[PDB]
Amino acid sequence: MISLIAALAVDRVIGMENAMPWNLPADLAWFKRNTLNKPVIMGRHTWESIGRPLPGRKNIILSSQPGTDDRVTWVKSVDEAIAACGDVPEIMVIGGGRVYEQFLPKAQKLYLTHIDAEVEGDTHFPDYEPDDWESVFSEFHDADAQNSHSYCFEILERR
Ligand SMILES: NC(=O)c1ccc[n+]([C@@H]2O[C@H](COP(=O)([O-])OP(=O)(O)OC[C@H]3O[C@@H](n4cnc5c(N)ncnc54)[C@H](OP(=O)(O)O)[C@@H]3O)[C@@H](O)[C@H]2O)c1
Ligand SMILES: Nc1nc(=O)c2nc(CNc3ccc(C(=O)N[C@@H](CCC(=O)O)C(=O)O)cc3)cnc2[nH]1
Ligand SMILES: [Mn+2]
Ligand SMILES: [Mn+2]
Ligand SMILES: [Mn+2]
Repeated sequence: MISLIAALAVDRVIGMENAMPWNLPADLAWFKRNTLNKPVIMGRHTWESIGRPLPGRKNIILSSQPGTDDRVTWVKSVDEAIAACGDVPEIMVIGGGRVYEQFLPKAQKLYLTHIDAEVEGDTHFPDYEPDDWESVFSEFHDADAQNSHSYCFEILERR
């Protein structure tokens, strides 16, 4: 099973200038809980944005060019990325925009955080078709001293 996890600001913005400009510790904690002990697939730009391997996860990087760091696994195609994960119950695709586009048709589950923030951005989450997806979990949180925007954790499963 392939799942996508992402945090979306208004208008599906996910990034600007190879960064995420907001800071929502509660959402990073949610990201860690839902990805720990699973393989994570990311594109090369997202690897450069994170800047280090994510501990406790098999890190698989998509790039058309040879890898430059043996602490992670480098692959050259979507099919190779999937194969490099082995026989696991759940593969997590962690972006960015161009990677999410390619894996969306193959995904059974989306873990989405909707952030009440307006962000100028240059990268968006793919338009998906709402009729294809059932919301099975949602949890709203107001802003607090640690998280400066309200946010909504949602899990959707392909119908
Ligand atoms: N809010 C969130 O949830 C979230 C999550 C992740 C990322 N982001 C943001 O998203 C932005 C980065 O997204 P992006 O769309 O620019 O880039 P990306 O999807 O992270 O990376 C694109 C790169 O991945 C490689 N790639 C993708 N598909 C491939 C394929 N089929 N075969 C081989 N290589 C492939 C290519 O690398 P080469 O050029 O080396 O061939 C391509 O240039 C940043 O702003 C980041 O902060 C946000
Ligand atoms: N919901 C969601 N939020 C995100 O921030 C997110 N980020 C990415 C890609 N970028 C990043 C950037 C930083 C870290 C990071 O530092 N993660 C630590 C945080 C642990 C914690 O704060 O509790 C990790 O171990 O996962 C992960 C992914 C992909 N999907 C996402 N999905
Ligand atoms: Mn092929
Ligand atoms: Mn197999
Ligand atoms: Mn806000």
